Amino acid sequence: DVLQENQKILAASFNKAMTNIVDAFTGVNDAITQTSQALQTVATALNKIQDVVNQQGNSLNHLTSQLRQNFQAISSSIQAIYDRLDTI
Amino acid sequence: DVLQENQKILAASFNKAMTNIVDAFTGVNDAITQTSQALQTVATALNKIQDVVNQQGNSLNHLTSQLRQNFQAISSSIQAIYDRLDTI
Amino acid sequence: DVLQENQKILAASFNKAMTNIVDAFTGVNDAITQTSQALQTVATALNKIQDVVNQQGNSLNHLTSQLRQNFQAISSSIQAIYDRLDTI
Amino acid sequence: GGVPDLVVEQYNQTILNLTSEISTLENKSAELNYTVQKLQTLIDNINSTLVDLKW
Amino acid sequence: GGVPDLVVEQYNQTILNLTSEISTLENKSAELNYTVQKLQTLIDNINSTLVDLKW
Amino acid sequence: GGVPDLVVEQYNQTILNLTSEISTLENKSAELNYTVQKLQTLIDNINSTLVDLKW
Repeated sequence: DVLQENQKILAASFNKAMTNIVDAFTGVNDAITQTSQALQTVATALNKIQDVVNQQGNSLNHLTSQLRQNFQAISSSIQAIYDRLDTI
Repeated sequence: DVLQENQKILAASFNKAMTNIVDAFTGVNDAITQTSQALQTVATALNKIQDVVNQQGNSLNHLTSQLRQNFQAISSSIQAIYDRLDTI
Repeated sequence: DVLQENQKILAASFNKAMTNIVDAFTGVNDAITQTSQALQTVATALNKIQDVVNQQGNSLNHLTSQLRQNFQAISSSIQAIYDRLDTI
Repeated sequence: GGVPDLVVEQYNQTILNLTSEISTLENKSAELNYTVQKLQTLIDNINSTLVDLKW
Repeated sequence: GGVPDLVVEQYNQTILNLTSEISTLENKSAELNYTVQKLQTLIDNINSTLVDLKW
Repeated sequence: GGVPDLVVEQYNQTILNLTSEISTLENKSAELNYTVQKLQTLIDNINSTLVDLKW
């Protein structure tokens, strides 16, 4: 009987296919989980980078201000020195 | 009739399987879309980081140059002061 | 015969479904490969960022130390100048 | 000699702003996690379709 | 007293170079988007295979 | 005149530490690559199930 034999073949193929499709979707789902974790990891890294880079920007900004004030003080002090030397 | 009954079972299983496979591939496709968007987002972030970090590197480079010149000026000025003090 | 005809329909549908499922998993697998490569790329980028950002932090740290020492030297030198001016 | 010419140029700070990118990546991670949960049920559904036929 | 010893060391700037990584991520994002388009058609094809049998 | 008041404040260096994140991304990349290898075999298995029936 070709109908019974064909049905046997089709049932075996369907079950093998579904077993492998289940396994393949399970592997894909593991990949999606790994990707989700990786994206959280990248977000955390970006937050750390933003933090430290802007702290260093702040530090440069403040150092430039301190330096401008220190050099202005030096200029005034040396000006007074040269004025007194000119009086002497 | 076992052939008709088995065919009914196999057809119901095939249709349920395909419906769920369609839904699962649709969910996977949504995940791939989200990942594509995330990768563009990371590329944009890296471009911003590269920009700001190299600007801060440039700033440090230029500040070191300005400082070297300012301290050379101070050294020369103080040298002249000490020379005049030695003449006095 | 409805059994033979239904079997023909079911076999054609099964084969079309499996062909497209194979193609779809192949496309998903390409996407997973691309994502794996992208995650390696992000790891490399983070390593570069960590390197350069901490070098710039080191540079700022060391520049602040050099500056403190240079300004202390200037303070002492100018102190001696004003002491000699007061003696004169 | 004379007073030294001391110049320190004005610093113009560019801010690194990654807030939108960080939020986007957090949202994408959450979307993928939800999808994982939905896909587990779909996988179970497919697994339930295996046939146990007799002839 | 004397002239102060003032030293500022030479600065050696390391450049952060992410151009290759940025391009790579842009390309990967484009590849995934194209795959999404192809997969939609494949999903429709699978959906078309549902059988409507009568006995 | 007088001695200038020169002050340079203590610098407190925050270290950017991405070592855990880098390792995590390397591990995730390796996991996905292994999954790709396993999925290729599963795809071949599904492809082997096509039927060649005669009536």
